Amino acid sequence: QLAEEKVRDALKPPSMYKVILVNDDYTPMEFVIDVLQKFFSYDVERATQLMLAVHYQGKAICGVFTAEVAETKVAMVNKYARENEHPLLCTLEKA
Amino acid sequence: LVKSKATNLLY
Repeated sequence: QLAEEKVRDALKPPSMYKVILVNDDYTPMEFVIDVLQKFFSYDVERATQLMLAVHYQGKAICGVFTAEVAETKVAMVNKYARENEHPLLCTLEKA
Repeated sequence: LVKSKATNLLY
């Protein structure tokens, strides 16, 4: 009914974003493990697998977040990478 | 990415 139409129209899915690490030929594998542990709360085993995905697949998804939180993860990870003088790029794509 | 130097077991 009218109430039911109002309900339908308020069920637009959240805008979510994958946060992604992109491979490069200069960033140490150990540093990527560090990144995944420090900023994404991965245990060492899971961090190591994702890091290997970055290296062998070209990129890996670190997790999926609201747009606001995703932009905050990207900013932090890149800052941490630059201050350690690595080119590691963390970016976003809409899920 | 860059793999770390392996640490030799045998001397």
